[PDB]
Amino acid sequence: MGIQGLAKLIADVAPSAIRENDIKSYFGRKVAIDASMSIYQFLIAVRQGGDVLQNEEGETTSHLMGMFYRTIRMMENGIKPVYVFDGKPPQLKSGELAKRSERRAEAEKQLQQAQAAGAEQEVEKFTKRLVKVTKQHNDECKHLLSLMGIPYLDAPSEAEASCAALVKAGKVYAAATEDMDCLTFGSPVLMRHLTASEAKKLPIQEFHLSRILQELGLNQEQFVDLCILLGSDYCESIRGIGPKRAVDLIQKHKSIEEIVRRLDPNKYPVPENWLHKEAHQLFLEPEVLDPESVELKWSEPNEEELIKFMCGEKQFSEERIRSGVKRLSKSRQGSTQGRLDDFFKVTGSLSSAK
Amino acid sequence: MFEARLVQGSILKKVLEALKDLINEACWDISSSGVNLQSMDSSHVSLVQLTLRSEGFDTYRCDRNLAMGVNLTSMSKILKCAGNEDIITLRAEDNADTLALVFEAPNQEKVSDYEMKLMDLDVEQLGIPEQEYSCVVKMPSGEFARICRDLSHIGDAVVISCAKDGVKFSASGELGNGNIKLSQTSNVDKEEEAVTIEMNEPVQLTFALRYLNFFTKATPLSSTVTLSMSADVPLVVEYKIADMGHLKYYLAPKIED
Amino acid sequence: MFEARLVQGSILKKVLEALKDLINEACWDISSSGVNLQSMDSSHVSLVQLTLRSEGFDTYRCDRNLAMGVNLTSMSKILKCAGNEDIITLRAEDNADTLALVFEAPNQEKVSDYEMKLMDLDVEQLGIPEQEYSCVVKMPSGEFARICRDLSHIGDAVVISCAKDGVKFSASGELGNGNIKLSQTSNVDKEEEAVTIEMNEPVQLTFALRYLNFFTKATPLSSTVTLSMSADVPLVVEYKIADMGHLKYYLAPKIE
Amino acid sequence: MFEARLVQGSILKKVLEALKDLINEACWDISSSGVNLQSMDSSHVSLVQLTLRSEGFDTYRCDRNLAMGVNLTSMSKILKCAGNEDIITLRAEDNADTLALVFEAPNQEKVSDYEMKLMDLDVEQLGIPEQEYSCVVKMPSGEFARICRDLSHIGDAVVISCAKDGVKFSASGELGNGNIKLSQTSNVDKEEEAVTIEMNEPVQLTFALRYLNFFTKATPLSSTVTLSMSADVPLVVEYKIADMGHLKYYLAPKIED
Amino acid sequence: MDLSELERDNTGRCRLSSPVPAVCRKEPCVLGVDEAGRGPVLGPMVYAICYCPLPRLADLEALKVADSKTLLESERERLFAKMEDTDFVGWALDVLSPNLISTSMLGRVKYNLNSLSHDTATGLIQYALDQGVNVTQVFVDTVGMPETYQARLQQSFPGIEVTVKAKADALYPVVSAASICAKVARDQAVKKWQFVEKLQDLDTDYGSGYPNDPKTKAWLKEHVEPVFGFPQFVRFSWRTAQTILEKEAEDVIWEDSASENQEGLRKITSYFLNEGSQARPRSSHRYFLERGLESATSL
Amino acid sequence: HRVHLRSATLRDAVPATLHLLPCEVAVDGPAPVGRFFTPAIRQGPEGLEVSFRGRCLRGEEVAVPPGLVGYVMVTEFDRFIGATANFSRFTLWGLETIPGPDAKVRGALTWPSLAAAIHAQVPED
Amino acid sequence: GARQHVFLVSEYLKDASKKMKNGLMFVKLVNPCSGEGAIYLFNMCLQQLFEVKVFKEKHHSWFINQSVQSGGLLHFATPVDPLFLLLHYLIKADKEGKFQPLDQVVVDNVFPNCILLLKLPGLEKLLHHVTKYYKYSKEKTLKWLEKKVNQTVAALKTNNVNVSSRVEEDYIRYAHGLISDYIPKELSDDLSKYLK
DNA sequence: ATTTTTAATTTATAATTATT
DNA sequence: ATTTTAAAAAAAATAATTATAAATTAAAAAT
DNA sequence: TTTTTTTTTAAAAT
Repeated sequence: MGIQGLAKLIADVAPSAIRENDIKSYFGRKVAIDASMSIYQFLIAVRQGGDVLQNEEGETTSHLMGMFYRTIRMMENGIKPVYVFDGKPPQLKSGELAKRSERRAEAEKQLQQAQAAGAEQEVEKFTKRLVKVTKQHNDECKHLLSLMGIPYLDAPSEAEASCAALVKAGKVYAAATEDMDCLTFGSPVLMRHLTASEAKKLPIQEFHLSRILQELGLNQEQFVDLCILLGSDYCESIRGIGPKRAVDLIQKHKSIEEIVRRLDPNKYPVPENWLHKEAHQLFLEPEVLDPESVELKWSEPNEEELIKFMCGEKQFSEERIRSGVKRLSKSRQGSTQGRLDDFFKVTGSLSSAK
Repeated sequence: MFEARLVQGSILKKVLEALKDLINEACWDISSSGVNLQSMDSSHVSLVQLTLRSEGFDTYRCDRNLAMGVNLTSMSKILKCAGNEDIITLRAEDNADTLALVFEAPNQEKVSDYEMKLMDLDVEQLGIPEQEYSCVVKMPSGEFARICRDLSHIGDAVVISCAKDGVKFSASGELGNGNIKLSQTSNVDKEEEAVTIEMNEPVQLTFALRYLNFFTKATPLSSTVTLSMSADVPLVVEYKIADMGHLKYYLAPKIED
Repeated sequence: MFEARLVQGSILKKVLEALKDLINEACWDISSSGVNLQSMDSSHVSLVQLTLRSEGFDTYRCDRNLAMGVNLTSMSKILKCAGNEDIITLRAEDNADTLALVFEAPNQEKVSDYEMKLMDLDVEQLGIPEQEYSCVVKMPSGEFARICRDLSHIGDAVVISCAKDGVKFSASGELGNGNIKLSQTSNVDKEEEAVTIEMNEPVQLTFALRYLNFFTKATPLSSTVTLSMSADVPLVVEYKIADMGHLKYYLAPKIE
Repeated sequence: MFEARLVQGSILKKVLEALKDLINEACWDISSSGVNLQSMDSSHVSLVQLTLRSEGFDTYRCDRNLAMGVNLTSMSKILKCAGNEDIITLRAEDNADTLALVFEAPNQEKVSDYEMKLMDLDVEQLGIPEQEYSCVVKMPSGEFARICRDLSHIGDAVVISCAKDGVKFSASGELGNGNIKLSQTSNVDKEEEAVTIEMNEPVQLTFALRYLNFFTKATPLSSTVTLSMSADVPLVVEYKIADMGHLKYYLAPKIED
Repeated sequence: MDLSELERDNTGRCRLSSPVPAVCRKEPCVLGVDEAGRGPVLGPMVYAICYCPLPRLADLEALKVADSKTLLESERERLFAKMEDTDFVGWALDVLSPNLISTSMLGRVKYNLNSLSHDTATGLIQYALDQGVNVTQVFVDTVGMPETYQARLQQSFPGIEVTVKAKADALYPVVSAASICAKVARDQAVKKWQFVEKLQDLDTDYGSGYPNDPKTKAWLKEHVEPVFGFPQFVRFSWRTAQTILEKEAEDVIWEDSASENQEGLRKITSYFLNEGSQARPRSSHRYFLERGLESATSL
Repeated sequence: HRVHLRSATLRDAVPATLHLLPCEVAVDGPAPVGRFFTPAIRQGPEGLEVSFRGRCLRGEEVAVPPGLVGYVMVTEFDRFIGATANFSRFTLWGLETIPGPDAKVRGALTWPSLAAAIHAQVPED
Repeated sequence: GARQHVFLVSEYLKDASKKMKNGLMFVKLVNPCSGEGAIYLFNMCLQQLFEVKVFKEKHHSWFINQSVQSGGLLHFATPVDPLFLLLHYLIKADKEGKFQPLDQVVVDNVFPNCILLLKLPGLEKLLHHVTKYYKYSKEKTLKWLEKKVNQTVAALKTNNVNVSSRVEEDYIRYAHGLISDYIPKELSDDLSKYLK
């Protein structure tokens, strides 16, 4: 699911694309972020003893708190986020949906088996795996992003595809998603492990497609044939193709049709009803939303209805949320630095690499 | 095999004392007409244009267009090994990991050679254009170094305004506004302590101060500095050496919201 | 409204170099008969007196009795902007708590303005007694700062006394008890290195040392300083800066 | 009754400021020809001695011998009080547990009667041979100190070499390599600049940079320096003084298999 | 499983351990020390040594011990009951009472938690050598940068190799084994705690111990007293504790620099508001000055 | 003011034990000190060991000689005044040290030995 | 409740109540050297004046049982020879240079308990060694001090006082100050002559 | 005026439970 | 000798709490 | 009804 080992492939054979930067190096920078898999991050991460963090109304107050404090963590450093929400899943995701429903079913059967067993850490693990995101998490966090004024988008097909759409038009600088296919979707600059904590102090891995297409020596279609050859969530993968031999195979034949024209069918068969062409068309051209159709503005977060909803419906502390929105407002007041690359073109220039 | 000699030795020591606190690694690009170094820092806040023309060299030579990716801090530390009057002589090679820096005595009682590793680099070459600037302010670099060095202690962001009478340096913070009105001194014809402003459009743009302490560290290169400002353009800080070449420093302005 | 422009305010630069390490927040006594300063230090050991008469300025405007609440470390960093030969004007609003320093170039090449924020601090003035002191010593400031650094190198115990063979700035320490001996009266006609002693009663008492190093940050103010020693009183250290103003420092002794 | 008065103890205050970072505790000796030292450092790597001739002292009267147990940081803080022209004097008894020092004035105004406490230490004097050396190098000491400070920041090791044509200061750090030629400038006849290098056999040893930085701290008491080495012997850095004794500084060579 | 030595004496250091097995008396084993008690403002401070033979390191890795930072207390108790049964898994701990660490770090010498941590570590590995447990590898995940820590432990102990790093509970088995032994030992010490002093209307259930816990904060604000502050169970040098001692309890300053910092005395508040204080020798002879005798004034 | 001393409070009082703090406190009056200080006494390797506000307290009883019996006194134009307790044993405490011969209170013990000597009446010749 | 005090007194205080119901009483009279109020205790059953001296030393306090007491106030109720307080009023009464009976010798309005100083037998026995008619003699009082200083030469020999200033011929300098706490500076300044 | 040579500052790791 | 499908599996934040530091921070101090 | 990363022991073929 996703792309298997693409970050492992860049770490192995093409390490010039990785820029291990710190979080403070984007002072005044506009970036699109996948929201729903961060909600998955805050449903598997914000768990106390296996019990999910809830209020007295019985609603999940975990992810609202977690990604509200994520917005505070980005904005207090000086980064304006852009959030996109995955809506309609694409029609090629049927096998991934079948595998997801199968692992849901065996995880819930394991949940009742461990509940009959009486253990507790297995209950913690299976409740970490089982809890999924419906529309309640999505529209509650959409109301939350309306409640601070940082803009939020509804992606028609894929969230990272909408990130690729708003970065190809230059509305944002990057896509900050730990799922790799937005590089294959067309987003130049990926940010990896941006959802790591402030106290974890993990540096942020940057992935530029300029260095990827330079060091791999490929165009967009050859790189996405490489990433389908490692394996996509929509289609299947060929049994018996690795990372490095697929890199050599794209460097040899440059297209999956010529690859299966010059492979061994007696040893390496394709799956039945193999649809790499329409998957290739979908990764080149997904159904995205227009970046120019929406205007970008990061308004002042209104406070009184924020604290009214957040303390009545969700029953939180007054001081923490009030200090958080005060930090958001004074960070918006004092993070007004402008970047120098906006007024120039870009061109690579190497040294005598010997 | 690139070999270069130069008469006034300490100009390289002063400019690499400037580059060391801002640029940690740089690519030394050899051209036909001189040495060029267009670098841009690790946080995308600055840009440095080192035009080191071949007219200022003693015996300049150029086989091909070399580009040495150089970690600049340790080699700046060993360029500091030369004295204030020591003659700087360069030697290089194409297929080599070492750059040779020859340091010799002015009375030639001592001739020394230093080498270092050149860890190879990849630099994004953001091409600077040529454009009209609304407020071209030629103004003393000792005075500019004074103003930025003591506006460091008042806050974080200076706002630079200008008019026909002079130029404004207004830095704010928790400790009030340090608004400095430098008078345009067109009455006196001094070479060093002269403030001349080209009057095209009165611009009001705001800048950084800690980063300005990282730029303004080389007032003994040129005693005067050309400040070129226009509307929402990057800054031009010109450190003109009269025959070595024109050194240019670039800062993006702070945006408003 | 304030209009207080001095010909050379490197005197102001030197007094705020001499105050920014001892006192953080203090009070400037604003009155129509000059500029006075009166504030205890961080632990009620030393009081300040900069009795600066306003005759040195070009003019002097004082509309009402301003209770000035100023912190001196940050506004000393503000005053460090000015040059050694710079022209310095002090300006403050009549009803606002904001002080606006003005710096002006010698050859009229710049006009430099520092608006800076302030808050209303407490004002606690105290009176002053005067007695015929036991030992009044005229002895120059630079060698005084040198020997206070020298006795600070010894330890944390110094004793001051006078006798008929001269003053001794005797310092005791774990390194060893050391003496600094000067003449009773100097025959040197050069006034920057002349030491003379007026004596009424020889007595020995023990002082602190970090406060002495705080006192000797007024070294480039004046060439000579007159120190008057008496018992059961704080010390009087009269840094006389020509005729425009004088600086005084107090130090109650140690208990033995 | 041990006394030592000098008109100008500039050499004394310079070497006693310099040795504060070499030896933490260095017991002196009272000799007939002056003061004597033979002390090892805390890591037992570097050796130093002090020998001052008793000619130029005003009142140097020696009664008997006693091992002066001397803390060198006490010498640093007690000869830090001496100024540009403070006239030093030493005063001690036969079995005084302390040592008094007097610093009078040229105009007889100030007298600094300071006293230091003595700490009792075990005394050992290693046997040091005196012979003829393989290479004797005479060069300015200020030039030696600044180029030692130069080639010490380039790494951690130094290779000493000399010949009849020149003297090689080779040092290969992890950043790079740096080598210094010295030319024989005996045609130029100055006090310190009269470089006279006599040679018998070209020998090569390795030594330590940071302890040489400790050794070069006693520079401006003597503007000249003699260097002297042989095979597998300690290098003798000679800060000889033309009127007041000599300072010979020892360091054992490293081994490289 | 021994805990009664904690019950009979919980003021100084107390030793709770397991006996040396037969195979660990001959084989050069491995060593592991980690932390519990450096965190909270309540409870004791537990360092533990686990020990196991060199071929059994893969068995210890297959015992599922290394994930012992995101656990629950009942699961901690059953895994503790799992590793106490086998003969090759033995634990030895020197628990440090809050009395011991508070009397350590509040003397004349401003003693340090990391310094007392390495002193307890050195005494622990010396007692582990002196018990007949032969070891060669020492794996401690102590707090701080570990290179000078390794140099100090190698200078103290040259015969046994000391290998210390940072965040080593997820990397070495015996480190996380000692961590979970110290954690279950801390929870055993605080969930079955008895005091030294006598009390009335007492509550043993106080909270988890950590200062941001609400039950611990409520207990910490309801058992505060003006004259003594707290019993022996509570640390007396921590910022929440120092905050509520300076708030609720009375002003207690000591003969050393206990937030007073008086050298020379004689403030000018007693020199200008009062014109002349009396210079009478109230200690007229040096006997009363050297023995602190003053004449009586009033009742 | 004249303060009469009641003579009935001398005989009926009860022996107890007293402890001396090596620092000062801001409170005078009632305090549960036998609840905490008394049961935390540990007979360690160097006498009596106890902790108060985290400071280690090493101390011991200082032997008050006979001819010196301690009295504990409560305050109360003539006036009365009235005691509550008597003793002979008091416990010095030093902060993580035994004070010993350097104690100003152990040196104060010998002043009634001086006061039995400085105030002896000289007989006639 | 209120402030609370700790004494250290002999057991001879206990058995002086069988005659008088309230025969002990805590009063303030003149200091024997400075001349101010100090806390004394007087008897007429056993009839000895007791001086109370406090242990007022910095940073000490008392754990009174089930209570607290700050200040470290240890009070030393010790017997005192009354002749110092007698000679203060005799040198006050010698200023007009006349004989004066004891009813109008010890007169003070600040300390109103001067009625207590006239009821002591052996008053003339003490007054014979230092001086009906009563006139103060300085020279006979300076004969009485060698019977007190040299008595304490032997007495502090038993007390084993380290009388050295490096902190017989040294006890004389040390007993110079011991009586000087109980006599004024006009009476002890000439004792350097009288120690020869 | 730089460049030491320090000390006394401002934010840094390693932990814990909860944060609800 | 390597290369690697596949099975499994671990598995994921975050402001608050504190002690303990670590390069940073003006500043003496000497060129 | 809507997300996938990370090693790793692992069997197994170029």
